[PDB]
Amino acid sequence: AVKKFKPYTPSRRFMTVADFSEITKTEPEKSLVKPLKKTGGRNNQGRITVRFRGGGHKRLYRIIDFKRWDKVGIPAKVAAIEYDPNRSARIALLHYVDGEKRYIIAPDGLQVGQQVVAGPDAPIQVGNALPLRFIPVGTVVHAVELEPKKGAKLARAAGTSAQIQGREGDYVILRLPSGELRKVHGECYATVGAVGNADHKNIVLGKAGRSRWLGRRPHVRGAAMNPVDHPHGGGEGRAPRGRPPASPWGWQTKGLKTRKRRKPSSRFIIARRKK
Amino acid sequence: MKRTWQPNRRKRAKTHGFRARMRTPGGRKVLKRRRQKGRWRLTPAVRK
RNA sequence: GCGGGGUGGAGCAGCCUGGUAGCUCGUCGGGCUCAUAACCCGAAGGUCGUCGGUUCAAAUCCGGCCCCCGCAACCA
RNA sequence: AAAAAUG
RNA sequence: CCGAGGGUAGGGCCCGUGACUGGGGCGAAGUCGUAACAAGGUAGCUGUACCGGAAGGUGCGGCUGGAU
RNA sequence: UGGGAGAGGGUGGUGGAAUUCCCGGAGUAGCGGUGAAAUGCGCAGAUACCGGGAGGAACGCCGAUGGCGAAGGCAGCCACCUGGUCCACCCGUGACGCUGAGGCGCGAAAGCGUGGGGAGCAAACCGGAUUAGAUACCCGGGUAGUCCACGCCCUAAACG
RNA sequence: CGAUGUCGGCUCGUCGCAUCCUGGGGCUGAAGAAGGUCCCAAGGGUUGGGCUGUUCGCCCAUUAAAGCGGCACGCGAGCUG
RNA sequence: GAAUGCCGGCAUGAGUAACGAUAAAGAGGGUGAGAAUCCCUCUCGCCGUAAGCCCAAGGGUUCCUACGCAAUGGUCGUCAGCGUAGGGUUAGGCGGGACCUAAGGUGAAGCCGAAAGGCGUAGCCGAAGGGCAGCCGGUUAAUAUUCCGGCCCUUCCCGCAGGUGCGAUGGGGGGACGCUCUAGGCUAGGGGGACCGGAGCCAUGGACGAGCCCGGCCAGAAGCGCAGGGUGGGAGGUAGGCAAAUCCGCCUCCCAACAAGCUCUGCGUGGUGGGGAAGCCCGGGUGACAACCCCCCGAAGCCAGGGAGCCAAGAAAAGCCUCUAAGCACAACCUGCGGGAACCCGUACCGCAAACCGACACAGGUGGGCGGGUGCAAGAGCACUCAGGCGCGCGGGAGAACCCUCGCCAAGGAACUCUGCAAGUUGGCCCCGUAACUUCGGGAGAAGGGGUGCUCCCUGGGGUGAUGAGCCCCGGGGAGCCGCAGUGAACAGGCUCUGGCGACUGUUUACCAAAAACACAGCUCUCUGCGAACUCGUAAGAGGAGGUAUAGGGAGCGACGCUUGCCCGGUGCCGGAAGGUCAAGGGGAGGGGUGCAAGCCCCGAACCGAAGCCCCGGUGAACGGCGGCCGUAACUAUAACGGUCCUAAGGUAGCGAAAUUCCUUGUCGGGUAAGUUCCGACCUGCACGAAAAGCGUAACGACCGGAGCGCUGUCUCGGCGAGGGACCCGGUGAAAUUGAACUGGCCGUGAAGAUGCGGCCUACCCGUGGCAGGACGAAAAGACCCCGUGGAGCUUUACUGCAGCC
RNA sequence: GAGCUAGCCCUGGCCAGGGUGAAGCUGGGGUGAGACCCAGUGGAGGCCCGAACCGGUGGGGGAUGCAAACCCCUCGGAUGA
RNA sequence: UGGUUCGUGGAGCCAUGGGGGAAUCUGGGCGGACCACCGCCUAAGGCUAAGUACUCCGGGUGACCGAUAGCGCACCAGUAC
Ligand SMILES: [Mg+2]
Ligand SMILES: [Mg+2]
Ligand SMILES: [Mg+2]
Ligand SMILES: [Mg+2]
Ligand SMILES: [Mg+2]
Ligand SMILES: [Mg+2]
Ligand SMILES: [Mg+2]
Ligand SMILES: [Mg+2]
Ligand SMILES: [Mg+2]
Ligand SMILES: [Mg+2]
Ligand SMILES: [Mg+2]
Ligand SMILES: [Mg+2]
Ligand SMILES: [Mg+2]
Ligand SMILES: [Mg+2]
Ligand SMILES: [Mg+2]
Ligand SMILES: [Mg+2]
Ligand SMILES: [Mg+2]
Ligand SMILES: [Mg+2]
Ligand SMILES: [Mg+2]
Ligand SMILES: [Mg+2]
Ligand SMILES: [Mg+2]
Ligand SMILES: [Mg+2]
Ligand SMILES: [Mg+2]
Ligand SMILES: [Mg+2]
Ligand SMILES: [Mg+2]
Ligand SMILES: [Mg+2]
Ligand SMILES: [Mg+2]
Ligand SMILES: [Mg+2]
Ligand SMILES: [Mg+2]
Ligand SMILES: [Mg+2]
Ligand SMILES: [Mg+2]
Ligand SMILES: [Mg+2]
Ligand SMILES: [Mg+2]
Ligand SMILES: [Mg+2]
Ligand SMILES: [Mg+2]
Ligand SMILES: [Mg+2]
Ligand SMILES: [Mg+2]
Ligand SMILES: [Mg+2]
Ligand SMILES: [Mg+2]
Ligand SMILES: [Mg+2]
Ligand SMILES: [Mg+2]
Ligand SMILES: [Mg+2]
Ligand SMILES: [Mg+2]
Ligand SMILES: [Mg+2]
Ligand SMILES: [Mg+2]
Ligand SMILES: [Mg+2]
Ligand SMILES: [Mg+2]
Ligand SMILES: [Mg+2]
Ligand SMILES: [Mg+2]
Ligand SMILES: [Mg+2]
Ligand SMILES: [Mg+2]
Ligand SMILES: [Mg+2]
Ligand SMILES: [Mg+2]
Ligand SMILES: [Mg+2]
Ligand SMILES: [Mg+2]
Ligand SMILES: [Mg+2]
Ligand SMILES: [Mg+2]
Ligand SMILES: [Mg+2]
Ligand SMILES: [Mg+2]
Ligand SMILES: [Mg+2]
Ligand SMILES: [Mg+2]
Ligand SMILES: [Mg+2]
Ligand SMILES: [Mg+2]
Ligand SMILES: [Mg+2]
Ligand SMILES: [Mg+2]
Ligand SMILES: [Mg+2]
Ligand SMILES: [Mg+2]
Ligand SMILES: [Mg+2]
Ligand SMILES: [Mg+2]
Ligand SMILES: [Mg+2]
Ligand SMILES: [Mg+2]
Ligand SMILES: [Mg+2]
Ligand SMILES: [Mg+2]
Ligand SMILES: [Mg+2]
Ligand SMILES: [Mg+2]
Ligand SMILES: [Mg+2]
Ligand SMILES: [Mg+2]
Ligand SMILES: [Mg+2]
Ligand SMILES: [Mg+2]
Ligand SMILES: [Mg+2]
Ligand SMILES: [Mg+2]
Ligand SMILES: [Mg+2]
Ligand SMILES: [Mg+2]
Ligand SMILES: [Mg+2]
Ligand SMILES: [Mg+2]
Ligand SMILES: [Mg+2]
Ligand SMILES: [Mg+2]
Ligand SMILES: [Mg+2]
Ligand SMILES: [Mg+2]
Ligand SMILES: [Mg+2]
Ligand SMILES: [Mg+2]
Ligand SMILES: [Mg+2]
Ligand SMILES: [Mg+2]
Ligand SMILES: [Mg+2]
Ligand SMILES: [Mg+2]
Ligand SMILES: [Mg+2]
Ligand SMILES: [Mg+2]
Ligand SMILES: [Mg+2]
Ligand SMILES: [Mg+2]
Ligand SMILES: [Mg+2]
Ligand SMILES: [Mg+2]
Ligand SMILES: [Mg+2]
Ligand SMILES: [Mg+2]
Ligand SMILES: [Mg+2]
Ligand SMILES: [Mg+2]
Ligand SMILES: [Mg+2]
Ligand SMILES: [Mg+2]
Ligand SMILES: [Mg+2]
Ligand SMILES: [Mg+2]
Ligand SMILES: [Mg+2]
Ligand SMILES: [Mg+2]
Ligand SMILES: [Mg+2]
Ligand SMILES: [Mg+2]
Ligand SMILES: [Mg+2]
Ligand SMILES: [Mg+2]
Ligand SMILES: [Mg+2]
Ligand SMILES: [Mg+2]
Ligand SMILES: [Mg+2]
Ligand SMILES: [Mg+2]
Ligand SMILES: [Mg+2]
Ligand SMILES: [Mg+2]
Ligand SMILES: [Mg+2]
Ligand SMILES: [Mg+2]
Ligand SMILES: [Mg+2]
Ligand SMILES: [Mg+2]
Ligand SMILES: [Mg+2]
Ligand SMILES: [Mg+2]
Ligand SMILES: [Mg+2]
Ligand SMILES: [Mg+2]
Ligand SMILES: [Mg+2]
Ligand SMILES: [Mg+2]
Ligand SMILES: [Mg+2]
Ligand SMILES: [Mg+2]
Ligand SMILES: [Mg+2]
Ligand SMILES: [Mg+2]
Ligand SMILES: [Mg+2]
Ligand SMILES: [Mg+2]
Ligand SMILES: [Mg+2]
Ligand SMILES: [Mg+2]
Ligand SMILES: [Mg+2]
Ligand SMILES: [Mg+2]
Ligand SMILES: [Mg+2]
Ligand SMILES: [Mg+2]
Ligand SMILES: [Mg+2]
Ligand SMILES: [Mg+2]
Ligand SMILES: [Mg+2]
Ligand SMILES: [Mg+2]
Ligand SMILES: [Mg+2]
Ligand SMILES: [Mg+2]
Ligand SMILES: [Mg+2]
Ligand SMILES: [Mg+2]
Ligand SMILES: [Mg+2]
Ligand SMILES: [Mg+2]
Ligand SMILES: [Mg+2]
Ligand SMILES: [Mg+2]
Ligand SMILES: [Mg+2]
Ligand SMILES: [Mg+2]
Ligand SMILES: [Mg+2]
Ligand SMILES: [Mg+2]
Ligand SMILES: [Mg+2]
Ligand SMILES: [Mg+2]
Ligand SMILES: [Mg+2]
Ligand SMILES: [Mg+2]
Ligand SMILES: [Mg+2]
Ligand SMILES: [Mg+2]
Ligand SMILES: [Mg+2]
Ligand SMILES: [Mg+2]
Ligand SMILES: [Mg+2]
Ligand SMILES: [Mg+2]
Ligand SMILES: [Mg+2]
Ligand SMILES: [Mg+2]
Ligand SMILES: [Mg+2]
Ligand SMILES: [Mg+2]
Ligand SMILES: [Mg+2]
Ligand SMILES: [Mg+2]
Ligand SMILES: [Mg+2]
Ligand SMILES: [Mg+2]
Ligand SMILES: [Mg+2]
Ligand SMILES: [Mg+2]
Ligand SMILES: [Mg+2]
Ligand SMILES: [Mg+2]
Ligand SMILES: [Mg+2]
Ligand SMILES: [Mg+2]
Ligand SMILES: [Mg+2]
Ligand SMILES: [Mg+2]
Ligand SMILES: [Mg+2]
Ligand SMILES: [Mg+2]
Ligand SMILES: [Mg+2]
Ligand SMILES: [Mg+2]
Ligand SMILES: [Mg+2]
Ligand SMILES: [Mg+2]
Ligand SMILES: [Mg+2]
Ligand SMILES: [Mg+2]
Ligand SMILES: [Mg+2]
Ligand SMILES: [Mg+2]
Repeated sequence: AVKKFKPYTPSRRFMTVADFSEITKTEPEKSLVKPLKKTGGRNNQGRITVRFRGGGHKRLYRIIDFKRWDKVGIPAKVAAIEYDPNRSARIALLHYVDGEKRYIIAPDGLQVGQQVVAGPDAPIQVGNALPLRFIPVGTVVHAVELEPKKGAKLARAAGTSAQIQGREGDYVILRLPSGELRKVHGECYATVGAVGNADHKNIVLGKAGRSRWLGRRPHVRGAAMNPVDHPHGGGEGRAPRGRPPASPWGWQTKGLKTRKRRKPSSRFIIARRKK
Repeated sequence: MKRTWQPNRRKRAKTHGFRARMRTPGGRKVLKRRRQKGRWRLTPAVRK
């Protein structure tokens, strides 16, 4: 339900922002937050490893529970749904009957004040998390442990989800948001349903400002630089690439497969990503 | 206009200071070179 | 200044490796039609831009001249 | 289950 | 004070006009094709859409004002 | 008031047949196609036949000169929400009606916007044949579209 | 080439005669007026705009005429750029 | 004797330029050997969101006093930031440390690396962040929130009394936070007062006045009051907060809920203590028993952790509180009272500058706070001015040219010129009114007009208060007065029409380019399933990311609208268990060396053998590419058609003498009296063209063209005037350059442009102010050009390598 | 050697005054219900005018300068990248 | 792969990162591929003075310098700057 703006300023013409409908709580839980260290694309060496990042608004990291087998069979009420600046998805506050409170990523259609629980015997209901082998085939699921007891690694982005296409031995077969077909071990926990805020991709930024607010510094094309800086650079006037389009380090950027060939995970990949 | 030298007593003593010197094999050699030359001051002075 | 070309009426192979000029259309004569085209059967026409040389022999190899395209003519 | 223009 | 009117400024409508351009109308006998009237030799038409030297061809859907 | 019929509409769910693709087995010199061919496909193992999988679309027989709606239009099956309409009884209100310039809404197909989806078919396109030519009719491929959601476009041989 | 600043314009001029004007003539297919061609002559004069960086040139409006060239394509230790 | 040689010295220019802002000076009186420059007084000018005052950084005795003037000061010098000597910086409460943490750094554990060393959880360091107890007044030549005076406050130790399960580096709470707007109530600060206190004053026509002028406060414990912040209370259950736990969290019940209460601030009052002017008299004394009150304006500051709204979603740790564990309950903690203790370092001075950064007493640069009054709509804007601080460390004359900066101008009004460069015009507020086109906001302050001062009368409402007066804040109508002109000075847009480019605000070549370049949202391709891909690193380790395909890297295009055609032959990438090729290695037909020999040793064919390559296909929002000649229509002209050679395929839409058009000022039209530019068209596009995007587009632009109005010294075409220089005298006194000089013109000659040679002419010796033709004038061993088997940056299907990858 | 310059991280500070008036909200109208319209309140914005502050467009002066990048007039952004 | 004069050369010997991996004297290495003969020497543990190298320091001596020379410094120098 994205909102628009009258074009009273030429940047505000196309700008769009999220409705914030589902958000019930304006401030996070103090006990579950810790400071997010802003890297600026620079590692411990101090060198820039990822270009053109930094300068965004300040953020406090909100701890998420990606391992709901932590608290098996202990139900919890959906206390509230809050906004997390650290990821695309909204998050939901859980007040366990155990008293302990935790954040989990907010799936679509999760309504405040409803029981959620984790365990092999948990009812198939939006928000409950089960090991894959005990989840009916074909259901929508997210927050999938890639391997057992290593934390949810898949389907965490806004609106994403994974489907179940069948079982084979200990493993179950998932359709990942990329379309890839991946054998995942049955004991891997996962949260049923799809991730909330599915209108995230329709947010039109509007102006360069919101690129900076999010911490994404300006990205300067290659053909605008010089020979010393980039392969495409140089040339009198404007000029095409005159060579296979290549990254600043030389490896071509037009359909060059980079995944390591002999990677052992190849055995567990059924079908390369779609489209 | 703003020139090159904008003195700072903390920066000076942490950058060219004696304890800064001893921490790097180069800086150690810096002192060893100056002592052999016989300079009266092995490190820029500052009052703190 | 450098490069390529000129051959039946048109457009092109043959020139590189000398001896024999070929392909499509067109033109002509004759067939089908009421008649035209289409289609079928036959036929005619080129001394190879020009001149000179080499050679037993020049469209063909080598020189000069004419013309037709094409490229270059930069540092000041 | 229709090869083929025009005067 | 009002005031014919004169001056300055900005608008409204109408008419004439213009390099050029758009199709259109007619003009005894030009050029190229043959789409329609016979099942016109691919049934025709139509709304729309894309394409084509041109009439028109094709796609989705519709009418019979289509023959056998 | 009491009952009947119907592809009338909207949401959710669901079944089998077939096509295409992927994997497995088995098998070998062609398959495909046309008026007849050729492009295409096939020893790098196709077609034909078996088993398994994924996915989209459309609902065979019933089925009709049939039924429903104001029109455009609507067809597998299950449920839920809901409009229109006919018969019966003669109960109730007592002319409360008919048409309807504007106005508002619905409105096949194609088309458009943003996302989704994409098997089959298929404008534009490429190629093969026919031909004087063939930017066609026919064959081989093939993208938008056709499909879902929301929002536009509102045209017609929307015709009885 | 251990530097001779390179177009054009402005400013300031000065010189040459193969004279555009004015002055003095010969001839004329010179009736007059007005021209045509050559000869003598450099004292003075030789306009203002449009376009273009322009020189040059074209065009508008005049004019007795709207001359051609030299002086490092005069002149940047004078300027513009 | 030369090397634009090296070091040093002294000349030349030259008594010439300059003396570092045009804010400005004059006189008198001291002192002194000497005075425009030192001191005192009066007069004058300049800043006053400073050029004033207070902090921080930096500087390091420059502060105060006395005695001095050789040098430092752009002159002088008695003076000074200079020289000599003496003196000067006082803290439990200000700042920092004995507290805490952030980036980052260091780093028991642990990991890595030939060595050196590189990482790294905890821990530790790390501050202008958090936490923390002092305000006013006096006093010194110089220090003060530091000494002193008054009134307050903190911690530590010991002792006592009261209360309680005391106890921590362990649990929890709190600390604890963004941006924009903002209520209420105070304070700072400000304005007026016929009220209060005051030394005086009556001028020159008037005024003994409700006159003039000065001043009318500061801090302050408990208590009190006003204004706010914060926090619900009890009981039960508990499996969570890595032990425990009454605490916290979670559930259930009970009472309370804009409250109240309890708690914390802010302000007012408050015992009391200080301050307290003009003027006059010689920093002090009086003024003075000083007075110390009322009204209004009023914050961005305080209450504060207030309130609402919003997307980008907004530090950590300690102090503080609570919970309990060992331990221990003779204790220990908390509260109160009493007595005792309370350490280190900084305090001077400058501090928008003469003491800092700029080689200088340099027109530049330097973070935070206060920054008064009146008027102009407001304001930190402009002008004037208080407190306070200065006239910028050479002057005095003269009144030429010329330059700077500024003012005015007849008639003409872009004729100037590459261009209206520059300078004019316009200018603030109120009101009327306002076009195409558009993405409906805009364009728009479009354009274009009118009003604007002062006085008398009448009159609406608001704030404060009380509802009124007073003071204050917004207006309305009428009647009049003066001037050339009423935002009467200063600050304060010229406008319009039409093109190219780019969507837009933005960014850059610090120091000649601010653009049409970059960036930007937005589109497409493409890579990556997680120990991701990519990057940095030898590695360990990081970033990516405590992210997970609605995410992340890479590439091009660059809002939005309408669109993006054809070619996969070559190159790139992607796909393809066949075949071909293929190194090590396996294999060992078969030969060789040698030994008498068992043996030892070497060569060695077919065949088995990965990637890669060949080969088959795919692929354009991947690199790229998108034809020639010839004929033909009932005038001509041109070809809708046709013929033909070739290519992987032959440029579609749209545009087009363009930021691209050579021939070119193509041709026609517009505009102009005249238009190589500009605008509209035509199309034979030398050589546009569809994501190095194609065509357009409202708005935007210190971008770049063309036009018009308005106004002008731009120009015809110059003139006058002002000030700072230039000139003269006194003081101080450089420079690059320079073979030496006694350095004229012409006509020739000469290495081909002569003061220097020949001939001829002219010309007494030496300067001062000016002008720039020459000395091939100065400056820089030409940067264009070639030369060197000179160098460097960059490119690829140049050569050979290396990382990396297979 | 990052005390100049460039980028980022941590923690603080700064931006007078005025103008325009998005969404939302309340009221009214409207319809079967809605969309929607009107006035009020509201105070959004890489919005407008313009000091500080950050810049450095055009012109002039300066050129052994006050200055190895300054001065004057003018000009851009100034709640945001 | 390194070392040696030895740059793959007929390339041993010494040393060694990888692989495979003996024997204890009838064992084992070398004499420049390799074979036989003939000789030499006993690897995979360690220590060892003197002879040799240098001159901050002390002295002696110069067909060494004599204040631009001689160390950068004869002097309050690695100072002033
Ligand atoms: Mg939401
Ligand atoms: Mg680090
Ligand atoms: Mg480091
Ligand atoms: Mg980010
Ligand atoms: Mg670099
Ligand atoms: Mg490169
Ligand atoms: Mg390039
Ligand atoms: Mg370039
Ligand atoms: Mg180019
Ligand atoms: Mg790679
Ligand atoms: Mg795996
Ligand atoms: Mg600055
Ligand atoms: Mg310096
Ligand atoms: Mg600084
Ligand atoms: Mg410091
Ligand atoms: Mg360091
Ligand atoms: Mg010493
Ligand atoms: Mg021919
Ligand atoms: Mg040939
Ligand atoms: Mg023949
Ligand atoms: Mg014939
Ligand atoms: Mg011959
Ligand atoms: Mg022959
Ligand atoms: Mg060149
Ligand atoms: Mg015909
Ligand atoms: Mg009138
Ligand atoms: Mg009138
Ligand atoms: Mg027909
Ligand atoms: Mg077609
Ligand atoms: Mg019916
Ligand atoms: Mg009745
Ligand atoms: Mg009706
Ligand atoms: Mg449709
Ligand atoms: Mg669509
Ligand atoms: Mg098909
Ligand atoms: Mg429709
Ligand atoms: Mg010279
Ligand atoms: Mg010279
Ligand atoms: Mg003569
Ligand atoms: Mg003569
Ligand atoms: Mg004459
Ligand atoms: Mg006559
Ligand atoms: Mg006559
Ligand atoms: Mg004359
Ligand atoms: Mg003359
Ligand atoms: Mg003109
Ligand atoms: Mg010309
Ligand atoms: Mg005459
Ligand atoms: Mg010449
Ligand atoms: Mg010339
Ligand atoms: Mg010249
Ligand atoms: Mg010059
Ligand atoms: Mg000269
Ligand atoms: Mg120029
Ligand atoms: Mg210029
Ligand atoms: Mg002298
Ligand atoms: Mg002189
Ligand atoms: Mg002079
Ligand atoms: Mg002078
Ligand atoms: Mg001045
Ligand atoms: Mg005096
Ligand atoms: Mg001062
Ligand atoms: Mg002093
Ligand atoms: Mg004295
Ligand atoms: Mg002195
Ligand atoms: Mg002196
Ligand atoms: Mg004290
Ligand atoms: Mg400490
Ligand atoms: Mg610490
Ligand atoms: Mg260690
Ligand atoms: Mg370290
Ligand atoms: Mg602090
Ligand atoms: Mg303190
Ligand atoms: Mg005090
Ligand atoms: Mg003092
Ligand atoms: Mg005291
Ligand atoms: Mg306790
Ligand atoms: Mg208030
Ligand atoms: Mg006031
Ligand atoms: Mg008295
Ligand atoms: Mg009197
Ligand atoms: Mg309670
Ligand atoms: Mg518990
Ligand atoms: Mg516990
Ligand atoms: Mg008080
Ligand atoms: Mg009190
Ligand atoms: Mg007294
Ligand atoms: Mg506050
Ligand atoms: Mg709070
Ligand atoms: Mg708040
Ligand atoms: Mg409150
Ligand atoms: Mg916000
Ligand atoms: Mg927050
Ligand atoms: Mg700590
Ligand atoms: Mg015990
Ligand atoms: Mg002090
Ligand atoms: Mg300041
Ligand atoms: Mg001073
Ligand atoms: Mg100084
Ligand atoms: Mg001075
Ligand atoms: Mg200064
Ligand atoms: Mg400043
Ligand atoms: Mg202020
Ligand atoms: Mg103020
Ligand atoms: Mg003021
Ligand atoms: Mg006034
Ligand atoms: Mg004002
Ligand atoms: Mg001012
Ligand atoms: Mg005039
Ligand atoms: Mg006049
Ligand atoms: Mg005029
Ligand atoms: Mg004009
Ligand atoms: Mg002119
Ligand atoms: Mg110009
Ligand atoms: Mg101007
Ligand atoms: Mg108009
Ligand atoms: Mg408007
Ligand atoms: Mg405009
Ligand atoms: Mg106006
Ligand atoms: Mg007056
Ligand atoms: Mg008040
Ligand atoms: Mg009142
Ligand atoms: Mg009068
Ligand atoms: Mg003004
Ligand atoms: Mg203005
Ligand atoms: Mg105008
Ligand atoms: Mg721009
Ligand atoms: Mg801009
Ligand atoms: Mg620059
Ligand atoms: Mg530079
Ligand atoms: Mg500039
Ligand atoms: Mg690496
Ligand atoms: Mg990592
Ligand atoms: Mg991406
Ligand atoms: Mg671009
Ligand atoms: Mg573009
Ligand atoms: Mg394309
Ligand atoms: Mg290819
Ligand atoms: Mg291919
Ligand atoms: Mg082998
Ligand atoms: Mg072998
Ligand atoms: Mg292979
Ligand atoms: Mg190509
Ligand atoms: Mg003809
Ligand atoms: Mg097209
Ligand atoms: Mg085409
Ligand atoms: Mg033209
Ligand atoms: Mg005309
Ligand atoms: Mg131009
Ligand atoms: Mg044009
Ligand atoms: Mg033409
Ligand atoms: Mg182009
Ligand atoms: Mg392209
Ligand atoms: Mg365009
Ligand atoms: Mg448009
Ligand atoms: Mg435009
Ligand atoms: Mg213009
Ligand atoms: Mg112009
Ligand atoms: Mg003038
Ligand atoms: Mg004067
Ligand atoms: Mg003489
Ligand atoms: Mg001569
Ligand atoms: Mg002589
Ligand atoms: Mg001269
Ligand atoms: Mg001069
Ligand atoms: Mg040279
Ligand atoms: Mg250069
Ligand atoms: Mg820095
Ligand atoms: Mg306002
Ligand atoms: Mg306004
Ligand atoms: Mg609201
Ligand atoms: Mg308001
Ligand atoms: Mg703005
Ligand atoms: Mg305004
Ligand atoms: Mg502004
Ligand atoms: Mg301020
Ligand atoms: Mg800048
Ligand atoms: Mg400037
Ligand atoms: Mg200048
Ligand atoms: Mg300069
Ligand atoms: Mg400004
Ligand atoms: Mg910001
Ligand atoms: Mg070797
Ligand atoms: Mg032996
Ligand atoms: Mg042996
Ligand atoms: Mg041996
Ligand atoms: Mg041994
Ligand atoms: Mg030894
Ligand atoms: Mg001697
Ligand atoms: Mg001697
Ligand atoms: Mg001597
Ligand atoms: Mg010496
Ligand atoms: Mg010595
Ligand atoms: Mg000594
Ligand atoms: Mg010594």
